[PDB]
Parts: sequence; C-alpha cells; structure tokens
Amino acid sequence: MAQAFESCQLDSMVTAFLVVRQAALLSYADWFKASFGSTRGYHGCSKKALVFL
Amino acid sequence: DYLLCCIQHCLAWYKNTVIPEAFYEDLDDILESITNRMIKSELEDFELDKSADFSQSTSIGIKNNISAFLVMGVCEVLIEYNFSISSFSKNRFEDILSLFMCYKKLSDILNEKAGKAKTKMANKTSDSLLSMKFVSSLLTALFRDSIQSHQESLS
Repeated sequence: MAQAFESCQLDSMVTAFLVVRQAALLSYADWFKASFGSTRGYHGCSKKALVFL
Repeated sequence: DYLLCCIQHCLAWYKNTVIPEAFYEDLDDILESITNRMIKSELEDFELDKSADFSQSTSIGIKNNISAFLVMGVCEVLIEYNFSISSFSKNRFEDILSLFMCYKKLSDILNEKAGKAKTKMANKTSDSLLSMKFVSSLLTALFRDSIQSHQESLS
C-alpha cells in the first residue's frame, strides 16, 4: 500500500484490497480504520492519491 | 535552473550554427513537453505557500525555498527557449506569459516572506540566467519593433 500510493499504482492497491477481503472471510473495516489513521490522511504527499483511491 | 540555461543556450547554438542528425529533436520535444506541463502546474504540485512557508527557521522551509528559486530559474530558461524556437508565434508567447505569471506569483509570495523578516538574503535579488545578448534582443523587440508580422503576437 505504501509503494502503491508513492507510485500512484492501482494494481498493487487492488491486490492488497482483495487479499484483506479474503483474510476477513470485520478485518476489512479494522484495516480500513488502520488506513484512516496516518495512512489515508496522506497516502501520497500530493492529495491526488485520494482522487486515485 | 543553471542546467536548463546551459541546455537552451547549447540548443540555440545547435540551431544557428551546427545544422548550417537524429538527436537534438529528442531534447526539443522533451523541452516542449516540459513547457506544456510546467504551464498547467500550479503550486500544490510543488506544495508551495500552503504546506511549507519556505521559512529560514526549519529544514523543510529551506528545502521548499531552494525549490522555489530552482522553479523561478526554470521558468526564465523556458521563456528563453519558447522565444528561441520560432519567428514570433502567438501560442509560444502565451506560454511565456504563463511561465512569467508563475514566476511573478512566486516572487510576490517570497517578497511577503522577505517582508516579515528583513532583506538580509541576497538570493531573490540573485542573478537571472537570461543572456545579456538575449535581453538586449528582447527589449529591442518589445519597445522599438513595429513589424506587423511580429506586432499581433508581441502586443
């Protein structure tokens, strides 16, 4: 996820997302609020990473 | 800034002298891409004025201040480049105006930040990179020149 938002790569994002979704089956929501804390505030230094997200 | 000044002087020398094969066109079209993207850049691409206030207290303010002076020099060198391509294209003069508006925005931002503290840095009254040859050319063209083929685009 760090690599993905530094490069603004969607492929690695999709991999990570589907992996946590399979790991869940509310671990998705746990990982999402973990993102929300000091990852999703600034995914990239530029706020276009949110727009890509 | 200083690299670009060398490149476009080199490239002007390459136009005027060397040609009177498949290499310089690489650098031309690189420069033309830099022109069009540097145009549609504005200030949150370079995280300027908002996130770092270019401060002579912190390291990150110093980073952004150094970055802003690099930008200002880049603007000026690409002004020289866009002027040097053609015989007085309208579109290239629009690019030059856009670059100068960027440069002048950065200058009036830095002036406020040299208006809070004193003018103890001689770094915003640092050199332009434009050749004196160039500016002589530019000022003859701006004021005295009234040739109708160039007038519409210089106006």
